[PDB]
Amino acid sequence: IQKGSTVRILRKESYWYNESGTVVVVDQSKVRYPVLVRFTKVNYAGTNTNNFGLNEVEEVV
Amino acid sequence: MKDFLKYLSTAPVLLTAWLTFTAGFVIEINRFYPDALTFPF
Amino acid sequence: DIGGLNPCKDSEVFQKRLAKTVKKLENRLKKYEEGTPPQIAIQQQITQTKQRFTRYADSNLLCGNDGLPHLITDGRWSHGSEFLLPSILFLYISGWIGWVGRKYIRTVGQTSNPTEKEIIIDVPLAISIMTSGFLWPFAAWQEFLSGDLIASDETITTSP
Amino acid sequence: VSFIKPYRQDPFVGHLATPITTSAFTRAYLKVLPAYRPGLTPLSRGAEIGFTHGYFLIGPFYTYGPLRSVEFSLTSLAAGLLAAITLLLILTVGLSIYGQVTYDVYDNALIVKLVRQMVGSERTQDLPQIKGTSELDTVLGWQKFSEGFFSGGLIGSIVAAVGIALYSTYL
Amino acid sequence: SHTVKIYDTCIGCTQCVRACPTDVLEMVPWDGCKAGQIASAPRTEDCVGCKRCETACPTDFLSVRVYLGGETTRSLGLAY
Amino acid sequence: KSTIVDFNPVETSFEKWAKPGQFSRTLAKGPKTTTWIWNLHADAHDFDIQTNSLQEVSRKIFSAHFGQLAVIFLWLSGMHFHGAYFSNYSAWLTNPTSTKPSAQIVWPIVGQEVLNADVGGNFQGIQITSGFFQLWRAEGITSEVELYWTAVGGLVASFLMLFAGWFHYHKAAPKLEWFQNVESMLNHHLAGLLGLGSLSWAGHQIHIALPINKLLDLGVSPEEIPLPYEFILNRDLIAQLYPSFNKGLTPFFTLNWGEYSDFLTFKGGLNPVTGGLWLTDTAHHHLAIAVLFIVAGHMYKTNWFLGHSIKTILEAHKGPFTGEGHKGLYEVLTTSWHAQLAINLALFGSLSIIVAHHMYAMPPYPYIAIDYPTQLSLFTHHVWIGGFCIVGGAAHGAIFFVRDYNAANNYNNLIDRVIRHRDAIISHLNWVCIFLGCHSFGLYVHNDTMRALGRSQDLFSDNAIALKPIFAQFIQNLHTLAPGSTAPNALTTVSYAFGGDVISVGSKIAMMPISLGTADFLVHHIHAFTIHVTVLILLKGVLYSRNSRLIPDKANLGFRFPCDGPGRGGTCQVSAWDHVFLGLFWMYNSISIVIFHFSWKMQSDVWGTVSPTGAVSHITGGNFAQSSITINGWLRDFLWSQAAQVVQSYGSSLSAYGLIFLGAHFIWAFSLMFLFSGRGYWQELIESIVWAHNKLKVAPSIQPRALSITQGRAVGVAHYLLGGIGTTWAFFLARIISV
Amino acid sequence: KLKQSDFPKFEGSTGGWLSAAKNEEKYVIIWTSKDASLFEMPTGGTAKMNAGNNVAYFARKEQCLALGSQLRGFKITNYKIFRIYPPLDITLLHPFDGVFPEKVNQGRSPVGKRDASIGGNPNPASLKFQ
Ligand code: CLA
Ligand code: CLA
Ligand code: CLA
Ligand code: CLA
Ligand SMILES: CC1=C(C/C=C(\C)CCC[C@H](C)CCC[C@H](C)CCCC(C)C)C(=O)c2ccccc2C1=O
Ligand code: SF4
Ligand code: SF4
Ligand code: SF4
Repeated sequence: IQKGSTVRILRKESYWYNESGTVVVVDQSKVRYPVLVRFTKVNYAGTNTNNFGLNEVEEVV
Repeated sequence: MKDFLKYLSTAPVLLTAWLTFTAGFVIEINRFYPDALTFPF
Repeated sequence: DIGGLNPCKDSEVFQKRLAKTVKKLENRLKKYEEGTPPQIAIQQQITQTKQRFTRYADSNLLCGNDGLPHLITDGRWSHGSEFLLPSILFLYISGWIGWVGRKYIRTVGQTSNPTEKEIIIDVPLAISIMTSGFLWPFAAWQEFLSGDLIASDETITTSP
Repeated sequence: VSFIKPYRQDPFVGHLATPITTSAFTRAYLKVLPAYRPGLTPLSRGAEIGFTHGYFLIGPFYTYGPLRSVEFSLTSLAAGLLAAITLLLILTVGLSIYGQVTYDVYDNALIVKLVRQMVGSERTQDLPQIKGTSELDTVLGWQKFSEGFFSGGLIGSIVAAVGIALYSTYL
Repeated sequence: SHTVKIYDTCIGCTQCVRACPTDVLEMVPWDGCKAGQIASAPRTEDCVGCKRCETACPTDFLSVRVYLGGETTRSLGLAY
Repeated sequence: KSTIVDFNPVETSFEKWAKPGQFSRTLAKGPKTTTWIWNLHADAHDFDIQTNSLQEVSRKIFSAHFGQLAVIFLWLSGMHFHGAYFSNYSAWLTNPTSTKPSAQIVWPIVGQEVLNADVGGNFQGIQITSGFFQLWRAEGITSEVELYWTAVGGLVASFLMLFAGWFHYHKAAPKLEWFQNVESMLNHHLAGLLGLGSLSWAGHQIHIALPINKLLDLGVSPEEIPLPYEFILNRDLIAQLYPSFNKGLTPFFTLNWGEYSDFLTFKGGLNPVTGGLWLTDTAHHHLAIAVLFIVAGHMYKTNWFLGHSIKTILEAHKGPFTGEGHKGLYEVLTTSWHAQLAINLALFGSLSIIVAHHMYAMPPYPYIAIDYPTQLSLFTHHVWIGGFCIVGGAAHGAIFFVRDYNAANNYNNLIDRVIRHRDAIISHLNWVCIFLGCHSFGLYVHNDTMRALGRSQDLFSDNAIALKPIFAQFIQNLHTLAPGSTAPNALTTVSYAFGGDVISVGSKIAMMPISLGTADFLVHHIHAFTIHVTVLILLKGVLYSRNSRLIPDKANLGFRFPCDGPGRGGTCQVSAWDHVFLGLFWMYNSISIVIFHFSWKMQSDVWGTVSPTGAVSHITGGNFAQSSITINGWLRDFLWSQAAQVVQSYGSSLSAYGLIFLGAHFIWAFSLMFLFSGRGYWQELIESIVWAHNKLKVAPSIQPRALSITQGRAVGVAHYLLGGIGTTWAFFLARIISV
Repeated sequence: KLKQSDFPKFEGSTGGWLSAAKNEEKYVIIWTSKDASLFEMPTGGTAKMNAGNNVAYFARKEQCLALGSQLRGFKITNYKIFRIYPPLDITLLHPFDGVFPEKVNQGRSPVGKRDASIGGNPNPASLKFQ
């Protein structure tokens, strides 16, 4: 995955679970949740972006 | 008349116009053929 | 006949109801003068009451012991104009409404600002979609066949 | 001039020095009441409070009870007296249980000094803490207060019944 | 006293700490995020349960979670 | 480049009409959830958060006032047009005591033509309870052409006010200094508006209403009554009815005002022909009011070395108990629109309630006292408006405290000292509310349980333990003795309610001494208790709007917020808005009890018919005195008994009242869904509904969200008020029109 | 006029502490101000600062912290909050390590940190009878 890639959220406790988002940036450092994904639908708190782990996102073909 | 027509395209104005038209043709059907309990055919 | 009911054309209580309503309207008519608009309105009321009662009598309508038309909605085509034909009419109209709404939602859902086009309707596109709903039974059973009617697993689910 | 100032020069207390909280009339009037009158044992305070309370408590029961009489009736007076005495008994029961669950002290104004001087490294709330230094704030003090309230209530109710009978008969 | 837990989804944006009305949360060094900081809850005895901390949380399902528990005069917000 | 106005501040364009939410910084970005739609209407008139300049807020408020006055003028024009075209006003003029006023006819669709009632005068329509016919008769309007011309003038005036609002927002908007001339504004509103309006109305009454109504009462038919302009051009048509116009204005300018006693009287009582106040008394009243208000308008210093400065008056009113006194109040009321709105709305609602009382107490219109539906409707409507306006004044006081209150500018003044001891105020008001409720309501419950136990001599009744309102009876005696003793130039008491003779017009009672007994004592103390509890809720909201022991920084959360959280044991509804919500509920309770008391007392002990020999028979028969002292009595002899007309209205011309009765019950019960439930359940149900929509690819882009907590409360209270008030509306109208 | 010279010029409000902050605990906030600014008390109304040492007593930690948050608007930062038990048992509370909790300071250990997201919490049925 990279910037601009489309991924499916696999985190169950997510307002965008099973949904598709756009990767903003994948951090190359040793952070726990490097993948930053932007969504079109705001969550219940109003935010439309979140940091996800490498195993919590699945790239769409 | 470019933004006025866009204002008329807003949800409230369009809903009011559509519901006014809808109530209008319903009321006029019930005026011209009143007391219709069953299908006319 | 069906359910112990009898046709309203032979229901004495139905004619009693008609006679009582007409008598009340005429008694009301007595307290006004000449061809004044109140008398014209009451006379129109009497005429409409008589026409409605006559139409209900000659309508294959079954009346109970209260002299009121009862609806036979078990499904028989004999009393098909009471429920079945209005049912078909409503199903057509409501399917039209739902189809045009869904088509508009899916059409402006692929534009740059989908949310803007929901409070400020694209009246040209809206008119284009709305008059295309007359084929909603055919369009629905042409999009379901192609798998374009139902989502599969992109739909979101709660934690459990 | 200003007649409202912070209480005892403390602007952070939830209180004010108004012409009612800290007026000379308020001071004297509250210092002549049995609850705060100096030189009274807790039994005496209870006795005076009970006397006054039974005296004014027999009134409403006798006047407006279920057995009233526009004339003087011994049955009405007896009913009012019994109702007042039973209400005093209920109040005494409340006083007794309140004192039972509130205090654990037999001699106050000392234990506070003892634990402020000789240390109080114990389960606290009996050695340390201790709210109030009055003799009414002890197990013994409150027990005698309740006893006095109860006895004085009986005596005052009887006295008020006698006075009511005399007023209704000889006037 | 209530229970406050911090989860490694913390991005160290400090919005929880500066929203706590009773000084329960604080920012401590960390190496699990870009900011190098994570929220901590070392003074939960002062936690009142108002949940302002998690109203300011930007992470998806929160990184600070408040579990209401036993009540205390501090946790009940009793000035009396 | 005028010194009072700014020229062409805002361009007249339709561009912003196509951008909803442009006023708000947060809503301008566009909707993302359905909460945006509701936030759009909740912030439309909150001009404080739309601009950071007091000048812009003031200009918006000024133009909004113009729009509101245009709406009011359009409404009045519609009323006059309906009177002119769809009314039986001409027939009612010739028979006021036997024709029911109707000014709305109903089209014959879906069988709704049954609503056209037999109002009389060869007319069919809905009976009118707004009293416009009596008002028009008091104005001297004797033809429907005059009503048409008044409607045309109302339309022209409405257009003029619309143009004024547009002009003063877009072409010449006044500056802040112009708005802050409170001395000049008070001078003008007191002299020009009030005094000159009273003077102009006195002139109209004297020259038009006095002669026309005198001719009408004399039996002259409206067709042979001269046109109103002829009473001005001809000094002989009015000098025959009032033989004092023959002297002209010479007695006025020669201080010989005694000559004008023909048409400027001081009589009191009611006109025996019409049952209303003497219109000569009304004209004299308006003249005196005009002079008093014109004099009162020359008080404040505006542009000369003459008059008062409100700042100097307030700053001099200090005291030992009040510290700095009124210092800073002038700055508060000249820099905060919310404080002015609070004061004006509270006094305006109180004025509306006072108007409602004085209306039925002293009927000011001809043939309005014998139109019981009109009297009941006017009283109930004005009391409802007063209660709503009072709650609004409390709400805007709380809003001022949250938003526009500056602690530095109010050091040790009255506002500061009130906040400093808010605990004492609220605790003592709590004790008073408990005392009043315990007493009033528990006396009611004691009466109920004594009656249920078969102990009739133990009640708080007149034939039992009696609570005579001696203070009110003393006042009643003082007023009935006033003419000749304390008002020596009066011929009759101000109102026959205080005592006197039974005034009947056409065998129908207009006014009659309202006896006060133990039943009135209990209901008056119920009124006091309900008013005190409403004041408690609203004052607790205002005083604790900024901080408390629970939330020391409640002002940082704003005026409108749902809570601070489930902590502290739970901090629901701590806002100040949530206090205007509960206060709205309690105002509904209080006003409902007030109007119930009025309806039952009037029907039972004032209204009715008078026999030719002088025997008075009332609508219900005096059951108020003995059966209004128990809750079962209120349930049975008032609610159950007088609800008979509403439930039996089906098939009649009052069937609309039964339908509205049922619909208002439905709406009131509907409110309880929002009042009892919470947002989380509805959000989680919307989650499954959204799942279904996504499964069918029909999920809207604007994400559907459940109504916010504050909006849920607002919807609940609005539906509750609408349902309850509509139920009482239908009940009252059907009952008082049937009988 | 007042018990101590460092008290803010407050006229006293019936919203201050009660019998609780005489036998359970009381909170004191101290700060130094350059100007005698007029500020709003967390309990009642308006008080006046001292051009120097200022000391205020409250019944809750939240009240002291609300006052401190208000002080930040006056560019006052050195405010410090203490807890006083029934006797003179003073404990510094708010600037616990001298640095505000919003700024990271070395020497702080994470308290209440779980090395997983919310979804990793154990099922309640496995946490029965412990
Ligand atoms: C117009 C598009 C549209 C379509 C195709 C559907 C379709 C559906 N809705 Mg639905 N809904 C809509 C609009 C729509 N809804 C709107 C606007 C609302 C808000 C009031 C709801 C609220 C709603 C609820 C609360 C529920 C559904 C449910 C359902 C499902 C069962 C059918 C039903 O109960 O009808 C429900 C229909 C209504 C309650 C009335 C809808 C209001 C109007 C008629 C629709 C709006 C018309 C729109 C303005 C047209 C504009 C298009 C034009 C610009 C071209 C079905 C998937 C149910 C479900 O999940 O079952 C599986 C359910 O519980 N819907
Ligand atoms: C004698 C002079 C005079 C008169 C009669 C009025 C009358 C009024 N003012 Mg006003 N005002 C005046 C002087 C005057 N003012 C001055 C000198 C100032 C500056 C300090 C203001 C500042 C002011 C503000 C800021 C506001 C008012 C408002 C109002 C209205 C209150 C609403 C009401 O009671 O409805 C009664 C309504 C009527 C009786 C309808 C007829 C009234 C018409 C419009 C005559 C108005 C007189 C007008 C000043 C003449 C100017 C004409 C122009 C060509 C120069 C009322 C129309 C409020 C309002 O509603 O705004 C519109 C409002 O917000 N005034
Ligand atoms: C002179 C009168 C007046 C004025 C100028 C204002 C002005 C204001 N009020 Mg206010 N208010 C008033 C009277 C007034 N109010 C009264 C009498 C009450 C007591 C109920 C309140 C209670 C109140 C609260 C509780 C709040 C305000 C708020 C506000 C501000 C924003 C208003 C807004 O955007 O609403 C826009 C308009 C609407 C949202 C309309 C809503 C529709 C209403 C609720 C239903 C009406 C139904 C109607 C009767 C028809 C029903 C019939 C049915 C059959 C359909 C604004 C400064 C709010 C604020 O934030 O202030 C800063 C706020 O929180 N006011
Ligand atoms: C019938 C229902 C009902 C009743 C009885 C009350 C009663 C009361 N409300 Mg209310 N309230 C109600 C519905 C009701 N409310 C609803 C629906 C709402 C929603 C908006 C509210 C919202 C509300 C607010 C927001 C407030 C109140 C307040 C009050 C109190 C006013 C003080 C008073 O009179 O106390 C006296 C008690 C009574 C009159 C109740 C009856 C007591 C009897 C008659 C006498 C004593 C009986 C005796 C002790 C029985 C002993 C025997 C028993 C042990 C077996 C009172 C307790 C205010 C408050 O807190 O008090 C100051 C206040 O601020 N209420
Ligand atoms: C039902 C309900 C909802 C859900 C309600 C919603 C989503 C409102 C939906 C309104 C629709 C979409 C528009 C209104 C449709 C009406 C038919 C229009 C009103 C009728 C006119 C005559 C005015 C909440 O969000 C809520 C929040 C807090 C407490 C209680 C509740 C609550 O009870
Ligand atoms: S509840 Fe949330 S906000 Fe309130 S203190 Fe505990 S953590 Fe900080
Ligand atoms: S709230 Fe979540 S994100 Fe904001 S700081 Fe505390 S932990 Fe980091
Ligand atoms: S949600 Fe309802 S309950 Fe939970 S905090 Fe906000 S208000 Fe109190």
